[PDB]
Amino acid sequence: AATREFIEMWRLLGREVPEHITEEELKTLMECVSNTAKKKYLKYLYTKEKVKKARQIKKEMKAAAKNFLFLRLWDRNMDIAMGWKGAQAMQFGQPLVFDMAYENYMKRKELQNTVSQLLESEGWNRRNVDPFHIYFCNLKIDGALHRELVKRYQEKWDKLLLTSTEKSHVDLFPKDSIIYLTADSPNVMTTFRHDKVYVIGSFVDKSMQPGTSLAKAKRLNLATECLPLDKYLQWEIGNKNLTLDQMIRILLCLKNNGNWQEALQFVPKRKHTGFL
Amino acid sequence: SVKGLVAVITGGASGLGLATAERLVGQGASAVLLDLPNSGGEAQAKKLGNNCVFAPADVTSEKDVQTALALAKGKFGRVDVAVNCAGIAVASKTYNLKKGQTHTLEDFQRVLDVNLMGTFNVIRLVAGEMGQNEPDQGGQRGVIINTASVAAFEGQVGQAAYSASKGGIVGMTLPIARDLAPIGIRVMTIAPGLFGTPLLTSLPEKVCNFLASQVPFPSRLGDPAEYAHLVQAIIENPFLNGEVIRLDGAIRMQP
Amino acid sequence: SVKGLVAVITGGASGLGLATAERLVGQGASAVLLDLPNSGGEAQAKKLGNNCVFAPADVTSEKDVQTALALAKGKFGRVDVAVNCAGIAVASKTYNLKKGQTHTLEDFQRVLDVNLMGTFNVIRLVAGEMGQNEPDQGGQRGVIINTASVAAFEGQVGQAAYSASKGGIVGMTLPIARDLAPIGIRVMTIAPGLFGTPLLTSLPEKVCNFLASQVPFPSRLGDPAEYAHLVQAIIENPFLNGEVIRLDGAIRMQP
Amino acid sequence: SVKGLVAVITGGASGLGLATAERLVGQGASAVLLDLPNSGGEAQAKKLGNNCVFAPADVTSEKDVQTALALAKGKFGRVDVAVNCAGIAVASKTYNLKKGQTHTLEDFQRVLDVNLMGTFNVIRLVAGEMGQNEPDQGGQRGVIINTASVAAFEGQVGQAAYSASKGGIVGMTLPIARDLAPIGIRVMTIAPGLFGTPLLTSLPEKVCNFLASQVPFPSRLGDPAEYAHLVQAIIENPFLNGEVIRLDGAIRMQP
Amino acid sequence: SVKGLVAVITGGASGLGLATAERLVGQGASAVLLDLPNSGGEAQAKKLGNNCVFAPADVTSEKDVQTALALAKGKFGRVDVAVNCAGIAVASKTYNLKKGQTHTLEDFQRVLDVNLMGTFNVIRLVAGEMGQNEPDQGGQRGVIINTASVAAFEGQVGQAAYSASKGGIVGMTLPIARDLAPIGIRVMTIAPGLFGTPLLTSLPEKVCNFLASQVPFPSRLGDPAEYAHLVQAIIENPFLNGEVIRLDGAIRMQP
Amino acid sequence: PTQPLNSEEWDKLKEDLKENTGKTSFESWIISQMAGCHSSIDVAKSLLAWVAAKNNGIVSYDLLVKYLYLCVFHMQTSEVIDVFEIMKARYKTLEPRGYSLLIRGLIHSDRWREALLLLEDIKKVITPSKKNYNDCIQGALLHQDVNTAWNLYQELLGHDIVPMLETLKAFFDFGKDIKDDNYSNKLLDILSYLRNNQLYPGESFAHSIKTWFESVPGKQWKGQFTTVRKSGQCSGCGKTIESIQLSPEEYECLKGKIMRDVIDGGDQYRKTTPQELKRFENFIKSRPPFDVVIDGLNVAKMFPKVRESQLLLNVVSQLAKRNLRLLVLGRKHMLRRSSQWSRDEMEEVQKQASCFFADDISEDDPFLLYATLHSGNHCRFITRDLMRDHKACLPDAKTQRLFFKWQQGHQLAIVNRFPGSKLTFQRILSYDTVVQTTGDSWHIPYDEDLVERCSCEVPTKWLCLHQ
RNA sequence: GAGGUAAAAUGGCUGAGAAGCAUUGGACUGUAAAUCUAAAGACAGGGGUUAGGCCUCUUUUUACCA
Ligand SMILES: NC(=O)c1ccc[n+]([C@@H]2O[C@H](COP(=O)([O-])OP(=O)(O)OC[C@H]3O[C@@H](n4cnc5c(N)ncnc54)[C@H](O)[C@@H]3O)[C@@H](O)[C@H]2O)c1
Ligand SMILES: NC(=O)c1ccc[n+]([C@@H]2O[C@H](COP(=O)([O-])OP(=O)(O)OC[C@H]3O[C@@H](n4cnc5c(N)ncnc54)[C@H](O)[C@@H]3O)[C@@H](O)[C@H]2O)c1
Ligand SMILES: NC(=O)c1ccc[n+]([C@@H]2O[C@H](COP(=O)([O-])OP(=O)(O)OC[C@H]3O[C@@H](n4cnc5c(N)ncnc54)[C@H](O)[C@@H]3O)[C@@H](O)[C@H]2O)c1
Ligand SMILES: NC(=O)c1ccc[n+]([C@@H]2O[C@H](COP(=O)([O-])OP(=O)(O)OC[C@H]3O[C@@H](n4cnc5c(N)ncnc54)[C@H](O)[C@@H]3O)[C@@H](O)[C@H]2O)c1
Ligand SMILES: [Mg+2]
Ligand SMILES: [Zn+2]
Repeated sequence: AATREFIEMWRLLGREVPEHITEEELKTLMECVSNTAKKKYLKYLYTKEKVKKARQIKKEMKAAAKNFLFLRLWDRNMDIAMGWKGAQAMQFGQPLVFDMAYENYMKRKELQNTVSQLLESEGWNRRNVDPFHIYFCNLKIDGALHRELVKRYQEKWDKLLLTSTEKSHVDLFPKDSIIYLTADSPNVMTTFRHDKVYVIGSFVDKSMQPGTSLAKAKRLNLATECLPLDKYLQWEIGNKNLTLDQMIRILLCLKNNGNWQEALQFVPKRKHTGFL
Repeated sequence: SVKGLVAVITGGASGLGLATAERLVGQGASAVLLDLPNSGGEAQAKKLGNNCVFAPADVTSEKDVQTALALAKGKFGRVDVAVNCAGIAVASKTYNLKKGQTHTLEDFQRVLDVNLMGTFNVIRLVAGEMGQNEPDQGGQRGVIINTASVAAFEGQVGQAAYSASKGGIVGMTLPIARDLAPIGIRVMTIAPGLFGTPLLTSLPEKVCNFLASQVPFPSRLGDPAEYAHLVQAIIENPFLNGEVIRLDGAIRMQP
Repeated sequence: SVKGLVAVITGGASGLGLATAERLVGQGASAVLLDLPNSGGEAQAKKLGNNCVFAPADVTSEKDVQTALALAKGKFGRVDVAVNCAGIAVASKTYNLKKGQTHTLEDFQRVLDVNLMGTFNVIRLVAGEMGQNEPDQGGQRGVIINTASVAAFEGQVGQAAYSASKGGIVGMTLPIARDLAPIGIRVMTIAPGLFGTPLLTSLPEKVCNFLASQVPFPSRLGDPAEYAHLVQAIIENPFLNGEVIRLDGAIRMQP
Repeated sequence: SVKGLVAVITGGASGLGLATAERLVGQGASAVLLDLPNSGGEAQAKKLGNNCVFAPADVTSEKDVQTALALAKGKFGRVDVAVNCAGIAVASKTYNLKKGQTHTLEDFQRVLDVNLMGTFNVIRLVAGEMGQNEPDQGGQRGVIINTASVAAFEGQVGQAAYSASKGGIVGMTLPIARDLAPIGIRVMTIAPGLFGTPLLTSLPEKVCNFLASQVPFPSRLGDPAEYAHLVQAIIENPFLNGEVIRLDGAIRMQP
Repeated sequence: SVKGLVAVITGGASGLGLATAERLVGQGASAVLLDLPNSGGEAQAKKLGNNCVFAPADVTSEKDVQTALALAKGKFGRVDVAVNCAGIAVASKTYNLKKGQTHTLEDFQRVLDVNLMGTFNVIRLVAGEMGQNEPDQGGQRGVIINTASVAAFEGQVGQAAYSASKGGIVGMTLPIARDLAPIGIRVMTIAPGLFGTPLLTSLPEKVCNFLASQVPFPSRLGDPAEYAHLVQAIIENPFLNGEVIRLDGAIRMQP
Repeated sequence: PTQPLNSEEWDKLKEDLKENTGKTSFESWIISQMAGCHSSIDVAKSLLAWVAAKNNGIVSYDLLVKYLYLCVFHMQTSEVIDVFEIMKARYKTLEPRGYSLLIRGLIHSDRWREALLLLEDIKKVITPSKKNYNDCIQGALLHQDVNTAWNLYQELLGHDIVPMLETLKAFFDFGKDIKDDNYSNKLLDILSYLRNNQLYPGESFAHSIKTWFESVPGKQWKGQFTTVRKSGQCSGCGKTIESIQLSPEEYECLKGKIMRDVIDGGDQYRKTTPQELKRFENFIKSRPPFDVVIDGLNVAKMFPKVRESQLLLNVVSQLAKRNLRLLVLGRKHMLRRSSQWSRDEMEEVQKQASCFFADDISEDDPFLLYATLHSGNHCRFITRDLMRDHKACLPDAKTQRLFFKWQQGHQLAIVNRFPGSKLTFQRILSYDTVVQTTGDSWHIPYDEDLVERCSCEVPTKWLCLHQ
């Protein structure tokens, strides 16, 4: 009512606000504590609207604009082959853990972004020649991460060739085999060991309190390692923390007998100047 | 008809053997559940009725199988059918270059002894008691049905030993049929696909669901009652001899 | 059970097809004998009962099979089972060096057209018919059972064309089983050996007796009633699909 | 050794036939490329030198094959080897319930007529030609090598007719070997998997990469040069007869 | 080519293994006979020359095979091919009613061990040995070629144990190929028919002459040099993997 | 343009300047520049008339808001009223800049009670800025309505907003007219707020305070602009300014809120392991209080041209000669011999001092803070670190200001810039610069208008007021 | 294995100051599925702020002080 008129008067003045707003997101706006939070949420809605209408316009543009051996059924065949390899990985694949205990240290924005990165990481893993066997540890059934994952995967969640457990990776695997990957680790990863379970924190860190993964690894005595980014790259900008999908791609490249340069090809080019 | 016949089902306390025993005892036949003492054979035998008797035995052992056959003869006086549904499975790759792991020879030998040597032990010891039967009209004294697997034709990764044992059963099916044809015993083999039994408990549940979804039709795990139906059909068909039947729903396994 | 099922038996006037029709009708099903005008199927259809009708048709032609299937739909309203038992036999050597004689291309063409092409014609039109049936509790719409020969595997001198056609049937059994899996139709094959029908009996009687003696066990020619028994077994087992069953008594042919 | 022999390859102007002709002419054998007039057989024959000749012909036509064999006699005075590689492929689903679409009988018939019937026509006529050869030390007059596919064993959705043709060749491989054993001619069959020929190399890059990844090892499409290698190995081994060899790299075709 | 390759031939002192060793050493390769101390492989290794060495081993025992592979590595530094030709044969009927005789479990166990368990033991140790090789262009590390008679497919009266062992080898050929595909090892199997070796000539001579007359073409028994030819062909073909080749001259055995 | 234009003039100007206009429309761009350069309202009115004529009497909201800005900047109340009527007629609710400009313009007119309604209308979705409250308070004070002014001030403080010093200056400037005890006590409340929140009046605000105090009846205040002598005594009277040391209650709560927050912030594994906490705590309670608490790694790393142990030994010996009881925090890796570190010099350190070595992965600074605080007020610590991060991880702002005061009082920083020179520490003030009372006397720092400051250093001038 | 100061920060990757290439769930696709459909779009994270601008505190990165 009044709010939906303030937002229109801001739209008229050239402010970054959504053209159309709905009731649930109006409630979300009113749940923002301060003026700056309201401005940020409104800008987010505005850019969502821009991108949605741009892609819809592109949809309209696209709409306006013998002896064979195989029927063209290629996508289904690829999916089924990936499923066979995923089952084989479940049986004889190397474990790769994703710790889901950071749900307390994340607000909604970074929780949703974490879910997106998890989806992309799993997608990259499925396509590989020798997939890992993935674990989602400390994933609480009633948690927010579980809800978002069962909302993004939908009815594929129960058909996913990975282990989802509400227990800890210190209970599923031997304590001495676990290596916990974190950028704050004093120790560096010289080589990829094939007998070690690697634990990646499903955590987009946008808090100003650093070293949470290291605290988790210390509370339960575990080995820690970090990628040798500084040794192999001329870092210029950006934090050393990499997205989960980049981490899994690097680990997959290393797993399939890849050198460190080929593996680190997945580090963003904007963050480093070149290779050494 | 199976009415009045006596059947010796090895590994009859669980899964496919138990289903076959249930169907046969429901059709009026008598059943001997030859199985390990550790299994729940006693409870199943009591449940089935007075026509079912449990024999604690190890198919790998000559003395145990001889004692079980003696019990069957004493109780019912003869043996008419022998079902070999006793076996074990293992999941180990021949060699793993990344992990530097090699298949254990004891694992291979254990699987080969239980699956392949126990079947032959039962076959050879049961042919003796079948030979004592007077030929029926047509000259048939008994029927032997062995359980192979589809791993004998397309085995999976980490299924080398199991595939070897099942391929051995498939290979010896016909030579034994020719051996026993002079005296009138039919030797048959069944190669089931994926069936819902305790044997599949080792696999992860999601892997089992994927494999069930990969069966062309019906897209589900097999039902032991269906294996029992095929067993009865083989028992009642005089002209089925020395052949392997794939009860797998048209599934062809992939690596 | 087969009670209430509607079956279309190709070549059902005589031989294995007639035996299958007799058994299915006796068990409570309904039968359509799809056969040639001069086969004499009208008398057999009268003999079986009111539940058996005779459809004149030549499997080699679309129109005849379509008319027969329309007749079946009109008479009974559903098609649940199909049994391909029509075929012909030809004996001729590829080349006689002594006699300077070469196999005829017309013999190969006609044997291939009747055994292999007619089977596909019937399969595809009957699959179109079954696609209209409501799925059963198991999702099944029908069953197709082709007839092959052990010549598909161990053929004999003079059986180049017969072996070719039967091997084609055996080869195409699985592709079709995968094609029709989404619909819910099960496709199976039976490969009999030396059954007592006019096709075999047309050979020299001495050869008939010798072949009867060659069978390991039972040491006799097959009984079409046993073929019908196996056909019913395939019908009643949900989990048999895309497989070839050898109903031959453990016989393997010599050159 | 193949030095001095005369080979007749059907479909010799492209793919596997061209590779076989290339290898055999390189090793010193004379070659006749029996192929359609519209293909590029003349250019290939010119490239291969004076030891290679091109014969326009249709394997489905008896007169064309007879003229090609007469040309081979005129040019080289003898026929020692025959390689049947000429065939076509057709992909078409047996029945599509959602689309209400049925397989066309003309597609099935043309696939059969080219592959299976042309193979048999060439086999019989070339056997008649080889019969005129004086026996070699060891009693051999010639060798015939047919091409098949793994579709004959496991066929993918839409490969009913192609699977039927390949399975027919596989089925008739042994009967013809037994027929021609008195004459002294060996008959063998090769079952390629996925090969880098114009059938496959024309497909998109993504699907080519997928198919290459499907082969267990080597994880690539086959090279016709090593099909020619296998053909030469068959020619050089007197004791390979009436057998099917799978040159597929351990790939089992997915549903 | 095979020049510069290191081949470990089990049972290389006698028959097929010895022929393979001779051919490979004559083609420029190196050979490590792996046989029992009493076989007399020292003399044959001396006869071949300085590219052949002898290793006293019992394939049934892990330590002996490990020591033999260590000897091969020390002598030549590398293992490229492994030809598994060791085996024994037993002729005993499963059960004899007139004679009241039963197959002994000891004979079955001994044959099974030596043929199947020893073959698996050698395969699993040589796979670890070959894992050390640097892949060549194409990614190939090694080749393993097992021997498994045609008794795997059709076994004669009294070959129950031999048929079981060879069927086991044939059954596990493909699982092991899929297991070792990532490593880049090709696993192939040869299935010879009747060959002229001590094993064959042991049994009554006129029976052997009859059996030779039963081979369609060439009638004469197989020649081990031709087994060696086929082994070399398998070594030189990159795309032969996970297949069983019958080298028997088209003979199909009878009861 | 500098003079009102005709419609044809506007059109030809549009044709010429559409080249420069760029992305936005001509009229919006031209009025934007006019607002930027403060054009007279007649020119803008002419532009709006031309736009409306072209657009059938409809002038966009943005143009009308920028015109409102122009006619509020030039203190033209009549056009502000007219624009207010136009806004009310055409729109049912306005935008916060529109509301802000309307409030800023309406405080002057007679219709100044409507600006409060506009403020309430803003309050619906957003918290009004500090300037909206400032303008409403000034409008209420100009019309002799003090109850509403104090209500608005109290609402401002209720929304946790820091009032702009202009508003407090306004209260003090208007206070002269009134002679009431309640108003004087409220002004003293404003002074106490200044004291609590560490805010310093501006020079004009200082003069306003001085005048208000001097105008009080009965008690003849005397005001002076002075400075504080190094010994913590202002020149005006010689009285001693308040001490920089913390009050005992404040010191206790700061010990508590540092232990429970900076060290074991509910985890006890992030900074250090529980074993190290227990060990350090036992070690501290074993030794009697200390006089200095050195940070070994900070004082060793100062000069890169000297070995770390060498610098540590030099500093420790120079502090030892003074008879001070030392405490040398550090890390375990300091003990193990290296090129940088040598056992001889570390043994000299452990005979001259009393050391404590933590794990190489633990954080030293919190241990430094707690050792110093546990010792007592007399204790001091040697470090160049400013400890911004540890101050950040404190619950609220009051605790952070307490920490900053204590840090000023007790931190010693090495100003020395070469190893050879003698050890000298940056000066530590003995007194705190803050608005303060001594019964009657009032001492109030302030900032000089024509200077610049930093949050590091604190005002030098003072205002001394004696009853 | 510690600090001070100043510039920088795209959480799938490139950009522009727009946009392309990707990602997730569905579609048994007749060979441009080179598709069609839904899902996800916060330029480091918090507070403020101008007529238009941009400031401020934390975290991180880099380069200097050296
Ligand atoms: N999915 C399947 O179940 C499946 C698929 C293919 C083949 N098979 C074969 O079917 C047979 C039975 O399958 P199942 O599902 O019923 O198995 P199961 O694991 O349920 O059978 C358990 C039974 O086996 C008996 N047993 C095992 N080893 C024995 C031994 N050495 N001596 C005596 N008894 C022994 C146990 O006592 C117990 O009664 C096995 O040969 C199996 O390999 C089964
Ligand atoms: N010994 C055996 O009986 C034996 C062995 C192997 C395979 N088979 C196969 O079994 C099937 C049944 O043969 P059978 O034993 O009944 O022999 P049969 O000779 O009695 O079969 C004759 C039947 O085929 C029908 N028929 C032939 N050509 C036809 C056509 N073009 N259209 C329609 N009907 C046609 C006739 O009308 C008649 O009903 C055949 O496919 C046969 O090849 C039989
Ligand atoms: N990937 C493969 O190449 C593959 C896989 C399995 C089976 N096969 C079979 O291998 C054979 C050859 O494969 P290819 O890739 O070389 O094929 P291709 O398509 O490259 O062969 C083309 C040649 O076939 C000849 N040809 C076709 N039909 C003919 C006819 N009726 N009469 C005469 N000549 C005729 C043409 O004239 C031409 O020379 C075919 O039977 C094919 O189905 C090949
Ligand atoms: N006619 C044939 O020769 C024929 C036919 C089919 C299959 N085969 C198979 O071919 C292989 C070899 O045939 P062959 O004619 O050379 O047989 P053979 O009997 O001549 O082979 C004897 C060799 O086997 C070795 N050997 C046996 N057991 C051994 C063990 N446990 N450890 C090590 N060495 C052992 C002996 O030392 C000797 O070198 C066997 O697997 C056989 O079954 C042969
Ligand atoms: Mg610090
Ligand atoms: Zn004073």
